[PDB]
Amino acid sequence: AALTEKTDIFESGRNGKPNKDGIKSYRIPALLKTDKGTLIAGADERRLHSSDWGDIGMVIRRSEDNGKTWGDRVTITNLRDNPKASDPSIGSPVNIDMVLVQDPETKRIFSIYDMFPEGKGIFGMSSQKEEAYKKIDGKTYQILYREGEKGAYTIRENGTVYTPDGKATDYRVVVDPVKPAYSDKGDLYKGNQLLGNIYFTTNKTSPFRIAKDSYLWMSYSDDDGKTWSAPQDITPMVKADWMKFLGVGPGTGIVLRNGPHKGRILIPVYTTNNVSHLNGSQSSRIIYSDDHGKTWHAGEAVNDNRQVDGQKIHSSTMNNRRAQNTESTVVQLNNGDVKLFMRGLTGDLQVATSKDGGVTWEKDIKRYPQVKDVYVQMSAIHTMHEGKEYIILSNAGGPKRENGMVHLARVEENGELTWLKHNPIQKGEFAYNSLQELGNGEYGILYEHTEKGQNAYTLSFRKFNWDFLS
Ligand SMILES: [Cl-]
Ligand SMILES: [Cl-]
Repeated sequence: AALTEKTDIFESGRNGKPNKDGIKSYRIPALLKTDKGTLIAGADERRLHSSDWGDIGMVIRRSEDNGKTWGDRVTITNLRDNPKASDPSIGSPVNIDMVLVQDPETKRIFSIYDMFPEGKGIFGMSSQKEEAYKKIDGKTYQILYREGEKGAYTIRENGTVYTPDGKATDYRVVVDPVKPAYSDKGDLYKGNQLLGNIYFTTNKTSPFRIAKDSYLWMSYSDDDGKTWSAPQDITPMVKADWMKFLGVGPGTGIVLRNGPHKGRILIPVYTTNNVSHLNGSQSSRIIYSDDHGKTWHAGEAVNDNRQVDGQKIHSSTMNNRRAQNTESTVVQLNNGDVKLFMRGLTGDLQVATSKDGGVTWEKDIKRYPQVKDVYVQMSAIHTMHEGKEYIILSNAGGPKRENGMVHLARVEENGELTWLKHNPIQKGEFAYNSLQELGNGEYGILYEHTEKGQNAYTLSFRKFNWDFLS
């Protein structure tokens, strides 16, 4: 066989029950082959149910034998639940959806993922804007709102809470968490007494909360994924004042390997606006770093100044369901161009092109009727075989989220894509997935599937070779 049997990396419970570890659900795979040869498999650990909210931790497992066996779960981040929440299913600050990538110069490994305070995830965002940050004297601070008060408190040096007028208080935020899984992050103290947590939004025991908005956090590892930094809040570097949601397109990001922007880290993200939010404004873009992950910047949206049937749209003002593009996967070609394969609503594969290292996008989105898109996440990777350039892309074959496929395209000298093969890899339920090159003509994939009553989803791994592809 040219495809290995299914190995289950993150096992969900069955028939609506928790698994042996008390966890009902895993979702949202990310797969990363590191410079040491290690495979890191990431996921949402969704304890209480399968929905995009609740008690969710960012977790990884490591394989040191190319996916044959796997080590213990390592929790990158898991924010503590609000013990007073009326409904535990929506009673925790939330992390959800990660992107993994390694810097090939520094060997640092990044996991970038979404964060929401307590509530129904994205559906817990305030209906009206709540400002999340304020710049005071050239310094950007996260805002806190106090019960019964209108003004903006700020979290400054060492987590000290300042009044809206600019005076220090005896309140302090845990900004340098030290507990396992960093479960103490956001804890709110008055002197030495723990009062609550700034991410709690109901039945609060402390006076302070952050804006009910959408955030982006990053954790990094310098030891091949064994241990992880405390979360860094990168939101203010990349989130514009008009953006409602800003979140990752989960999977595995890339580092540009050629051209004037060689070394740039690219992370797929997408946004919504306040005009049409999730109904008509989901828009793909990337964020990037040119300094090995220290600072981040937003590129333009594919939808910015995009002409749709003779009239331009902009990601900040659009209201057009079919012009949306959401979670995406990013690839650089040998000619230096960046290709962004975007989940969307045309039924087929949508691809944007950037000639400037991901910052701006060409006028036209290219569609490939040869590859179905049933409106679900996908992953794609660059690969060379026998001196020829290809892209491998995996997603559901359909008609529903089912029949996982690995699609093989030749990259032409145009550089257009020619779809050569469409190979089934998993019968039955199939959703989010993440591909990696393993070396020696082999490839790995971590993907969502269920069978035999499993809760959505169990994340499984398979390896295949060139023979399987071609
Ligand atoms: Cl609280
Ligand atoms: Cl239009």
